[PDB]
Amino acid sequence: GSSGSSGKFGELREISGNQYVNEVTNAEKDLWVVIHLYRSSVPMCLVVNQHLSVLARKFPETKFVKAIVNSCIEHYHDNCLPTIFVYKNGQIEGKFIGIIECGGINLKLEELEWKLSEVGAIQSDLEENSGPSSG
Repeated sequence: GSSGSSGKFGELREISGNQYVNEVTNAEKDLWVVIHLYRSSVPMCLVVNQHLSVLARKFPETKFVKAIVNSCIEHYHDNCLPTIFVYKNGQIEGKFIGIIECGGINLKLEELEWKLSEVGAIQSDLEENSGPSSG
């Protein structure tokens, strides 16, 4: 059966690197943490954040957070951002690397609202599949 997951959050917050883990990694059990790395240099991200702003109040269950790649990763050299990662129980529910992979400079508020859904972070309306991973 079901009980009723009460909302606790309702806004977009920012976390530090060392926190990314203790936060996302060490996140709750039945919680969906969706992080989105943005950079004042990359335009795509800027737009991705806009959706995350309204998507935060729409889905309080899913923990949304943003962090800068300023001395956070090594490998990351170029042609990587935007980058989005979905963590549920300390794993990678869904990752998105590349402007295109993240929808594109022409990404709509609905398009992205689905990506996170198809993964299991949220429940969008956009046409979805029976269940490749979620089930």
